[PDB]
Order: sequence, then C-alpha cells, then structure tokens
Amino acid sequence: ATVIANSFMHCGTTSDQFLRDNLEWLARATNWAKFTATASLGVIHKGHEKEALQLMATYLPSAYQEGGGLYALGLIHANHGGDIIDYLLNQLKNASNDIVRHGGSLGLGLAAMGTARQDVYDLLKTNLYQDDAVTGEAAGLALGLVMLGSKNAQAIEDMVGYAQETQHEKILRGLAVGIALVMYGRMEEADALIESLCRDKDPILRRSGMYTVAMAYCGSGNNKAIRRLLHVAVSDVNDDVRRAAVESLGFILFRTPEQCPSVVSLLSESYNPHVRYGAAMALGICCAGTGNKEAINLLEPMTNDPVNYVRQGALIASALIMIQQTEITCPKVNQFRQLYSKVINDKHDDVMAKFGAILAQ
Amino acid sequence: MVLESTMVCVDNSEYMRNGDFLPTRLQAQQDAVNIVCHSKTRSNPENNVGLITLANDCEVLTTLTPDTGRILSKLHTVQPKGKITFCTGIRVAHLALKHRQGKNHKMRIIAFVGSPVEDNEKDLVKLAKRLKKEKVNVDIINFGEEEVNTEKLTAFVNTLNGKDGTGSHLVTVPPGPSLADALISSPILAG
Amino acid sequence: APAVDTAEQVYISSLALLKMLKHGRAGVPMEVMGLMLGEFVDDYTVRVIDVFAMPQSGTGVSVEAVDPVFQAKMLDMLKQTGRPEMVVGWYHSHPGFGCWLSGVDINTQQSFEALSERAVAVVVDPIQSVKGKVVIDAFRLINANMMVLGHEPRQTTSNLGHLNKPSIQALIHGLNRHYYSITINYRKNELEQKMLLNLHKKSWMEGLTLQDYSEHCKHNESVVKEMLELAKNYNKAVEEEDKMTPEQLAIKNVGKQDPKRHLEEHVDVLMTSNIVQCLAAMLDTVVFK
Amino acid sequence: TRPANHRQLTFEEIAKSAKITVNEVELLVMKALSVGLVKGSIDEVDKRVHMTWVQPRVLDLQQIKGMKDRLEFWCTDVKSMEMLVEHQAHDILT
Amino acid sequence: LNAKVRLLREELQLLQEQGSYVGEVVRAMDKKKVLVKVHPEGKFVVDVDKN
Amino acid sequence: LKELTKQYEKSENDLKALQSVGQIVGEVLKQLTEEKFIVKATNGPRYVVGCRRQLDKSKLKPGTRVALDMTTLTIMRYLPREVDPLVYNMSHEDPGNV
Amino acid sequence: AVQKVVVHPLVLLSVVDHFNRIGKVGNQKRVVGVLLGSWQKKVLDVSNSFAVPFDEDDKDDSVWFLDHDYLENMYGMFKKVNARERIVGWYHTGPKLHKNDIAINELMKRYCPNSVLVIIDVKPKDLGLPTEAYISVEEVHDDGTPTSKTFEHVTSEIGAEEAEEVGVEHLLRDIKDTTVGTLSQRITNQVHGLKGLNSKLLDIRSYLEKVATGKLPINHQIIYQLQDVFNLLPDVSLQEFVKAFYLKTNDQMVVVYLASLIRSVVALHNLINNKIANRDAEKKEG
Amino acid sequence: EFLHAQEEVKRIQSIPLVIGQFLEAVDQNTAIVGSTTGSNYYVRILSTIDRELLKPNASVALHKHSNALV
Ligand SMILES: [Zn+2]
Repeated sequence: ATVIANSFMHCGTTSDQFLRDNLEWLARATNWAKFTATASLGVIHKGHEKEALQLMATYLPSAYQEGGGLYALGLIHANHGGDIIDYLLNQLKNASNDIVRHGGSLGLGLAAMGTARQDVYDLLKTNLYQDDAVTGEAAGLALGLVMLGSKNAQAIEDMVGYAQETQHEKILRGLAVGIALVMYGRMEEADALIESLCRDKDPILRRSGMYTVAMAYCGSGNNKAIRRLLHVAVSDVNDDVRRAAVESLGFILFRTPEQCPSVVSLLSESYNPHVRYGAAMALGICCAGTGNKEAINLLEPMTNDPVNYVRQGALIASALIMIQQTEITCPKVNQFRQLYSKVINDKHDDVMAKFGAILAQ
Repeated sequence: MVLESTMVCVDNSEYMRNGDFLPTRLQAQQDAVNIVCHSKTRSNPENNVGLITLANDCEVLTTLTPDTGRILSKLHTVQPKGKITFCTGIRVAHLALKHRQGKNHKMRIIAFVGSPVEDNEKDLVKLAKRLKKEKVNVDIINFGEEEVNTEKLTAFVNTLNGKDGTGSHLVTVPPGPSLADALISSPILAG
Repeated sequence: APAVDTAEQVYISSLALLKMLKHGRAGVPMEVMGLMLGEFVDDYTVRVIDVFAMPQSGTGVSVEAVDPVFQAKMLDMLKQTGRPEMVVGWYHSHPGFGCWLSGVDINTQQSFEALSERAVAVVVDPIQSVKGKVVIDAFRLINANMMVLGHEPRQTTSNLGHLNKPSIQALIHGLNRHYYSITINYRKNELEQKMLLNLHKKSWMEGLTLQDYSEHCKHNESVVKEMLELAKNYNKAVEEEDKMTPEQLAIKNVGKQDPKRHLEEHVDVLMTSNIVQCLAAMLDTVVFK
Repeated sequence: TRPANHRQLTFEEIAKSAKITVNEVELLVMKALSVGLVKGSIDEVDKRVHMTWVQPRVLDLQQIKGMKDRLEFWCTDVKSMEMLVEHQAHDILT
Repeated sequence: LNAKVRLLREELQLLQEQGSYVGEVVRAMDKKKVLVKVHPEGKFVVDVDKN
Repeated sequence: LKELTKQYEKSENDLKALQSVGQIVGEVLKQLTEEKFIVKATNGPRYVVGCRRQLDKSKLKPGTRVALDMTTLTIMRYLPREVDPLVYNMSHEDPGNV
Repeated sequence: AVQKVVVHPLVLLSVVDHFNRIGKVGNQKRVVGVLLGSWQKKVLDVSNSFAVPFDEDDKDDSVWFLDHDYLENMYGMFKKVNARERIVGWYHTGPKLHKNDIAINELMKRYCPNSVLVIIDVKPKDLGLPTEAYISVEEVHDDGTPTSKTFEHVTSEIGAEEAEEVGVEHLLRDIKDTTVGTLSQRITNQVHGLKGLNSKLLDIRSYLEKVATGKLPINHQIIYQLQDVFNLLPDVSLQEFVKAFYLKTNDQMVVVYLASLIRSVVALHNLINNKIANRDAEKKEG
Repeated sequence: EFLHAQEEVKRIQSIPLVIGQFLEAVDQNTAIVGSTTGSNYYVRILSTIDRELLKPNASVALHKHSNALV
C-alpha cells in the first residue's frame, strides 16, 4: 500500500526521493510486492519518455524485479509508446515465461493501448495460448488494451473462446476485463456480448459481461443498460458478479454525477456486503473528481461498516471523489483526512481496511 | 517370452458333449486349455490368459488375468449346455481384449471350435477384416463333429493374416482318439 | 520464495462434499480418513474432483492408516474407468472437535507434503455440519522454516479476509503459527445442481391435490378463532392509543404481540391457504371433466 | 355402452336388453355386484341402478381408437386451462 | 425489509458462537489475570478482555 | 473348504460388527409432541430427542427405555425394562412352593 | 418384489460424474456401473455406486463387455470401507433401454438375485425424477402369450439420508425455494401440475395412437387400466355435487373476505398512523 | 432472503437439543442457563423465543453444539 500510496503522491512528478530516502524498508518487501515497487518507479516517472528507456534500466537492471521494470517501462510510455513498443515486443518474447512475461504483456499492452497493432496482438495471443496462469492475467488485459475499442470480431470470438475452455481462473480474471475493453464506447454496436456473456454460467465471464456494459456504454447513461445492470446486482447469486454489477453503474452514469448519488444510495446498504462494496466504488467512479458531498455523505456511514472490505472500498471511494479539494471546497475533506490517519495509525483494524487507508492517502 | 494376452475361447455347446475324442470333447477342451493356459504363462511370466464360453451366449467367465488358477478353476462346471455362436465370440473376446490392463502385450486368441458354425460366409470374412485392421492374431482349433475344416472357418484363418502373415494357424485336430498333443505340438508352441 | 497467495482456492466438487460428509457420518463416533483425488491445476488453485475412503483402521488418522496396497490398487482400478487423477490431499473427520489439526495430524500433513508441495489437508465435522452450514476448513502446513519471512506468505491479492475470518475454536490449536487455512470453494455446475434439485422436488401430482376438507375446515375454523382473539387485543391495543409518549409506547410493548405481527401474519397464512385451495378446486373442475 | 355421464341405467333398459322382467333386474345386478364385477349401488324408488366400475374388460382396436379420441379431448381441455392460468398469473407466477 | 433481514442474519451468526462458561472470580491477580472457578472444573488463571 | 466357510462367514459378520457403533442407553420421561421426547441417559444429561421413523410412537410412554443414537441423539429402538436384584423389597422373596 | 428403490443423492451425483469421466473423451452411449445399497423390508436403499469398464457395439447388439474382475475387486474394496453395502443392481444413463440389458442383467443376477437396474437420465434435466428402476421377471404371461425376459417396472423415489441431506442443502444454497411456499410459489406449483398432467396425458395419447394405428401391440393389459382411469373421472355436472361445491367455495370466500378486511383496516390504520407521523414531524420541525 | 432467513433460524430449533434450567437473565438476547450436563453456561436467547416464558426455573432447551437458548 505505501509503495502504491506514494506512486500517486508523485505520479508524473519524477520525485522519487521517498523511495531513494527509505531504502532498506523498500527491500523489506519481497516476491510480488517487489513487482509493485519496480512498477511504482514507473508511475513516478510518468510521462518521462526518452530518458526513461535508460532510466528504467538504471534503477532496476530477479524474475520479479526484471518483470517489474518491464511493466514499469510501460507506465512511463503509457498510451504513447511509439518506439518503445518495438523494444517491448522484442523483450516480452525473450523472457523466463514467468512473472517477467506477466509484467511484459501488461507493459506492452499498456504501451500500445488502443494501437490495435496486429504484430503486438499476435504475440500477446501466443502468451495467452501459453496458458501459464499468471501469464494469462496480464496477456488478457494486454490483449484487450491493444484491441481497445476495435470491435475486432476475431479478438472477441478468440478472447471468449479461451474463457470457457481454460482452467486457471486467474487467466479469466484478465480476460473478463480483457474482453470488456474490446467493446469500449460502441454503445450499441455489439450488445450481443452484453447479452451472450450475461447468460454464461461461468461467473467470471458474467462479470466480464457486466463490465462490457460499463466499457461499452461509458458516459451515455442509457436507461436501458442501467436497468440491465442493476438487475444483476439484485438477483444474481455469485456475489462477485453482483459487485461488478453495482460498481459498473458508475462508468455509464459518470457524465451526469447528479443522478448517480441517488441510484446507489439504497443499494449501498444491501444485505450482502459485496453489493455494499460496489456502492462505494460505484460512488467513486461515478463522481470522478467532484466534491459532490452527496456521494460523500453516503460513504460517511459506510466507513464504519462492520465488514472489512466494505470499509476498504468506502475510503477509496471517498478519496477518489475528494481529490484536489480543500476544506473550503468540501467541508468533509479535512474530516476524512484525520479519519484516514486514524485508520492507518490504528493497530487492530484488518489490513484490508488499511489498504484503503494507505491507498486513500 | 513374447508378451501376449491369450484370450482362450472355449466351446461349451451341446455338441461339445459327444465324445468322438475318447473320454469326451469337453475334457479335450478342458485338457487342451490346461496346456494352452499353462503354455503361455510358462513362456512368459508377465503373460495373462482369460476364457470366454461361446455357446448360447458370450459369457466372459474369467476376465483377462495372469494367474492361471482362476482360469483352471473356472473351467470346472462349464456345463456344455448351449449352442455355439462364433460370429460374436471373437468380437467379445477381442472387445474384452481391448481392455488389456497392460497396453504392450501382443494379441493372440485361441478359439475352441467344436460345433458346426452357422455363420454367413460374408459375415465371417468381415469379422476377419476387422481383426486384420486391429492386429489381433487368433488361432482356430476344431473338435468333435463338424463339417471337416469348414469352408467358412478356413476362409477365416486365411484372411486372418495372409500375404505372408504371422500364420495364425487353423490347426485342425484329427477327429478320433487324440489328446491335445496335436493341439500342443503345432499351435501351442508356435501360433 | 513461492507463496500460497490467499487467493489460492481448494475447489471441492459437488461429488466430493457429499462423499466426504457421507464418510464422516458413516463412522461419526470415531475418526475416518481417505485420500482425495484432484489436480494441481496451478499454483493458485488446488482442484479436488473425487475422494475415495481409505478403510478405517485401528491406527486412526495417521500415516500408518494409509494402506499402500489399498491405495495403489484402488488408484489402478479408478484409472480404467476414466478418472486418472492424482492424489491431491487427504481428509479426515473430527467428530465434533472442530476444523483444526492436532499434533499427530500435522505429522501426517508433513508426510503428504513430502510428495508434492501443495497437498492440501481438509477436515469435515459430521456433527457440527448438521444444517445448512458445512464446517470443512482446508489446511496446508506452513513450513516452520519461514518464520523469518511472512507467514501465510501471500502476495498481491485481496480475498484473504473474505469467505471467512480466523475461527477462534481453531486459532487456539495452531493457526498462522503452523497450519494456515485455504479458501474452500465448491465447483457446483449445472447438470449437477439439477440432479440434486430432485431431492425434495414434489411432482406433477402435487399442487393439484386439494388438501382434505375435513382438516381444512378445522384449520380455517381454528385460525379464524385464533385471529379473532388477536383482534380483541388489536381493539384494546389501538382503542387504548395511549399518548403518554406513544413512540415510547410502541417500543415498551414490543414482544411480538397483538398489533400486527400476530395480526395479518395470520391473514397471509389464512388467505394463502384458501386461495391456493380454491384455485386447485376450480382447476380440477375444469381439467377432470 | 353407457355415455359415461349417464352412468345410471333405467330398469327398463336393463330389462329390455336381457329380456328379463323388471322384478329380476333387481336381483341380476344383485349378483353381478356380488361377485365383484361392479362397485355401484341400487335404487328402487326410481329403480335406476347407479353404476361405478372397478372391473375392466379387454379392449379392441376400435375400442382403443375410441378411447384415445376421448383422451385427445381431455388433454385439449387440460392444455387450455393451463394456458388460462399461466397467462393470467404471469406477473405472480415468478 | 433490509433492516429486518440484517437483524435475522446477524442473529444467525451470533447464535453459532459457543456459549461461555460462568465462574466465580476468587481474586484478581495482577492486571491481566483473574483467578476464576468454572463450575464443574477447578481453578483457572484466566486473562481479561480489553473491554 | 467346508470348515473354512462356516468360520469365514462368522468372521464376515465380525467385520460388519467392528463397523457397528454403540447406542447411549436412556429412559424417556415425557412426550412434548408426536416427534419430541425428553430422554435421560443412565448417567447423562436430558437430551430432547425424536424417534426413528420405524418405531412405535405409542410404545414409547413415560418410563419406556430407549437406546438413542450417539451422534443424532434420535431414539432408535425400545428396550425391555431393566431387571436387576437392586430391589430393596422382599417382594422377590419367593414364598417358595409350600 | 421391491416396492421402492430409493436412490440417494450421492449415487446420481457419481453417475453424473461417471458420465462426464468418459463422454468427455470417449464419446459413447450409456455408461454402466454397479449400484450398492442396503436392503430393507422391501424398499431397496441405494447408497453408493462405482463404474465398471463397459464397451458395446451397435452391431449384433450383443458384442459387449462388463468386466467381472473389476466388479469383483471394486466391491472387495468397498465392503472393506463400508460393510452395509451389497451389490444390488446396475445403472445406465442411456435414456432408452438396450437389447443388451437382459443379458447383462442376468450377469448382475449372479451377484444379487433380486437385481434392480436404475436408469439415470443424466443428460436430460426436465419434468423430474431422473431415475427409472427395473427388475427381471420371466412369467408365462397368464393370458396365453409367448414367454420372454422383459423388464418389469418398480416404483422409484429419490430420498436422502441425514449426512447427504446436509451437504445437498448447502450445495444448492442459491436456487432453493422457500419451504413456506407463499402465494407466488403455490400457484406456480399448479401451472407446473397442469403442464405435467397434459404431458403425461400426451404420452398416453401417442401410445394410444400407436396401438390405434397398429404400430404397437395391444397390451390387452394395462391398456384397460387406462380405461380404469377413464371411468374414475368425477362427473362434476351432478347437481348434488354442484351445490356442495358452491357451499365450500362460498365457505372459503367468507374467510378470504374476513382476511381481506383485516388487511384493509390494518392498512388504513397504518396510513393514519403514518399521516400523523409525518404531519406531527412536519409541525414539530418549525 | 427473509423467508430463507426465518427458515434458517427455524433450523436452529432442530432436534437434538440439550435441556437446561433458566437460572437467571442478564439482559435482552442473552441468558445464564445451566445445562443438564453439569456446567452452567452463558448463552444467547433466540428472539422468536418469548421472554415471558423464561421463568427463573424454566427447563429451556439449549442448542447441542453452539449451546445457545433456542
Ligand atoms: Zn485429526
């Protein structure tokens, strides 16, 4: 969390003094967290461009660490790889077929986000067809991002065809979002994946069907979709799909933050804490940066919620909407800040509540 | 030593009860299987032999097993009270053969044809054709009253493995006083 | 340093749970055990498909109880039928004791782990798991040499506190100190739920049977009498309408009594029983001549 | 041969079929019901023997053809009432 | 209806927790230890909750 | 082989016997309804138990001994009244035949 | 004779597993297995089962193989694990019986004389009761007709012992209907009954058509039993019953009316209490 | 869920059930019943149960495992 908390506090600022300053502690995290830290360096140097290629090699030249750096390199050249893609393509191919491949695909997918490039897509597929679990979770997202908004009939048929043909739930988790972004913004164009997926028994694909409602109907608060999506959040049984139901509202109602603090105001007290969680993330994504103080007051009582993960999302949802707002702008910003301090400095709260606390900071 | 599963098909039809062979046909089969079953295990200790009765039905009295005691013991109370059906006997013996616990043993089948076989010549050859494709060697030995060296039977062995085939013999036993000595001389030590 | 991410799940098939519960209740006074057949599909998932009981023996639930001849032969015979799965773990009941591993159990678990670093061990209390709740926690020994590093060595994940919280009746018998629990998730799929739905499914005949009118009239008469007395209180409870802080009156007289709870609650029962009975009566009059 | 609904049998009709006088149709049914070939009841004020059967007889192609034609009608009504319930209670049916 | 279910669902969870023993406290022993006498069994030097 | 068979068949019953469990002997003391009783173990708590489906509802009247299952605590069969010379009453003193 | 064959939930959940084990690779028809279970007065209890290597051929419909040693050895293990189970019959998921059933049943008669075969239609999920239990009887057919093997039918019912019941109840835990029923589910219980009665009557019609068109043999027995059902109809048009039906329909409406009124006065009282509540808070706000 | 919830609560009063005496009362939804086993237990009170039939000698029934007044 602290490794991810500071990444925000210095995103696109190149001021990694904190990681440079506190160095032994940085090494107190090993295995995967080492992959986040190596990535955290990338976000800190967000938008660094040409210096980055050497920049990444200088600090972090370990399967995880190298995998992290390659993922880190992508963040710097996010949405704008240009030349970095060719190096990333070459580097992903030559890899241990482990974490480095996981970071590699995520980095390449992020770098050529929306490029729809065939060369990148073919390599991403091969890693996905490798079926290495951890590899899949990143190849799937990398597959989706590269095909972002492309409606590629081959990609959607291929991406899903893997879903109901693969074990390794993890690979589905990437593919769930991975095929979600392939339909970004068409807003009517497919409407079949939205209906075909929502009927599949595999709960992971269902969530991907619900997310595909979010990415395919972003902004235009189509009252038809919002009725399609709230339905699953009240009736469906597999709780994970329920969360991706309530949470997915925000993406489609984000253009009109006024309606949304009312729709979920009652969802957010539902008997299964998962649906409650979706309310907070829904409130957060819904209200991107507005200090609505109406979404906030809904999250105010939630932050005391008995469940640990319902609380976790509450602070993150509050922190997400309360970014760059002084006590004068919203009269709860200073109130929550000491709540974030109190939750983090507390010792008997579950780590999960803290993760929201650290991330919230 | 040749790894092979011998699925011996012993007749138990009613005609199997008239002893043109001195004591009786059945003892001839019962004596004969004693040597074929013992012959195979002695040749290779990893072998296994099972027996299928062929009269009135295709019972599988003893599945494919290495231990020769079960085959011998099950022979008793074989009660020759049926009508032979050789059209199906080989199939059930082969189909049971396909369930070989070990997949390496070569295939070798011994049929105890001791009654007149009422099978269309076309049907028998087609059964032989299916055997050729799946590489199973089956030996046919005739007992008791029967159209000597039945044309339907003889065509079966020839198409069984021709064109310089392994030579799955159609060993015809001399009707009248003769033990398995003919059945043991030619087929048992070389099939 | 590999780590069992808390997201790692021990998938229990709909078959295994019934068979594991059945074995446990089979020898409930004593302790039963058997090997579980499954696949280590990957690091983050240990899938168990079938379980086969290892015969109860005087040793109890220990390494010795695992009869190598029984297991080698049974596996050999299940391979022919079309289940070439690998021994993925072992389970043993705990007649009411809970979902924890004792010292002797730990030694077993260490043995199983010797053959594969992911052999999950489960429990299955047939006495506590007596209702909708199924007390079956999965467990994998946390090798004692990892005290320098983090126990439950998980990494990026967030499903650690979900589906459970550390049960107290076990945390005392050694958890996150020598044995950690692995999230248990059941792989029920269609074509299996449908066949289980038949357990209590009624039939076509049911729903057209008209009840019997002799006990129906008695029942209708009985409930109407009981609701009548409940109206008397409703009159007294309302006609009182005492206003000495009525909001406090409505909270100092709450005992699941007259006003509504024993009121229309009966109306729903009385009206549901009649409407269904009547509709059945008229449907039969049409269908049957 | 009765039309089913008119399962009653006027004394005259039974006496005419068997050419047996009315005084003994009373006893004829008395027997036939005694062995177990019927499970009806006898009336005398009207002398119509109410009939209820538990003793079936062997059938015939035409009898079965006739028996099936009636049953096609019965399933037609059972189908019709099913639709008139499912359609009516669609909202509640859940 | 939600508020009613929450009451019922919560009572199901709380109602599975094993009931507690009742024993007479012979005497305090420090600040985090209190000798007690559980009814059927004998003495016990138990701790005390934080509340 | 005949001698082996009769002993082997008895042994097979013993293998089933090892499987069979004990029933906590107890006495019934009230009948709250048609499916509930208040049974007391001979030296044991008073468990509220039901009766097995293949049991006579009636025969189990107050004082009727039963041997309930050790885990279900559901009665599985009646038993005769315990007989012991624990009687303190001469009643058993047979006069003797005179 | 066996009055019932109560199939426990575990067996139909192993058969489903058994069908999946093979059909997934070796696409084939019915999967045959052995059915273990404890006896009762007359109701055979099926408590477990296992698979037996079974291969068949569409040619001659008698080139099959049901392994003997596997059946013998398997049960040798299971009687060790649990001793209350004896081999009691076999199961095959092929919805329609085969010509091979009689011969194979004779085999399983070698292990249990009163062998009952239970057909589990694993593939279908429909009206219900996915088990059909059959026996073997060889009778002279009293009424002067050839003798033959034939499979007589035995009533089948699906039940659960305590242990499996707890597992099953949790195993669904997402589609189980409320036991109370409520008006919504009770009515659906009747649209469901009507659909069945039509469905059963339509199977009857097709068969009657088949015998009517000759394509099937006039049973001469069970054929007139359907004639028995055809006489057991109510004849509601009878006046004395028509009066007696209105009385009970009228006897109930006066209770639904009293039920309706109570729910109305309570409704009004709740609005008056609420109208006071918001109004009083309305004034109290000032 | 409410009907399931009530059914699930109704499941708590399933049989078997140990019998104990209602020694005292501590507060709403809790009790100090003392089991027939020989030990007195601080248990919880099922809401559906009537706090008016808990007379301070009452022979109430306690859940066998969870040991809660049911
Ligand atoms: Zn143990």
